[PDB]
Amino acid sequence: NSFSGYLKLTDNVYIKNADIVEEAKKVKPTVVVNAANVYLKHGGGVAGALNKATNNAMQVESDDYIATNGPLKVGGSCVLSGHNLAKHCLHVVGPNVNKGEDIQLLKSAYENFNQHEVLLAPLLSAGIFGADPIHSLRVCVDTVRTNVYLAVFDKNLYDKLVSSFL
Ligand SMILES: O=C(O)C1=C(c2ccc3cccnc3c2)CCC1
Repeated sequence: NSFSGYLKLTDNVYIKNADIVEEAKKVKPTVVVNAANVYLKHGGGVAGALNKATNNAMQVESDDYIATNGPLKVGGSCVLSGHNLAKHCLHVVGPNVNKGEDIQLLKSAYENFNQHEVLLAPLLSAGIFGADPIHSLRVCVDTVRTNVYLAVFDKNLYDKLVSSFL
């Protein structure tokens, strides 16, 4: 199957009201982005959902990556297997502004997307990371230069983002 049902916001940013796990299972994209933390502990939010859909195979692989490589930096990324969801999973760490991490690092986090021509992704630093999701979409539009297909689960949030960008 291929991406379908997206609204084009800019030349390269698309958005859909969808569960990213279901999108990944339908499309099997080359790259799905995870909203990760520095130790790749996929406990909740989008990370918990993607790891559960791999039946914990992502967590076991992530623990081995950390033991061998050490933690990521805030604003950084690594490429690991996508298992049943994608060819690859790009684990990206946005700042957790509720813990005083600098919002400037949200631009650095989105810069990692430019290494891939096409990605399925969530908004970074939204949810438990504490950033305003509309601000995160603005940074995505201002920073990502490759084609990104954004999945937003919550309908109320999705409608607010589309109203702000149209
Ligand atoms: O897209 C959303 O509505 C947002 C979040 C979320 C959280 C958990 C999810 C689990 C499965 C699939 N999608 C998810 C999405 C947290 C911030 C905004």
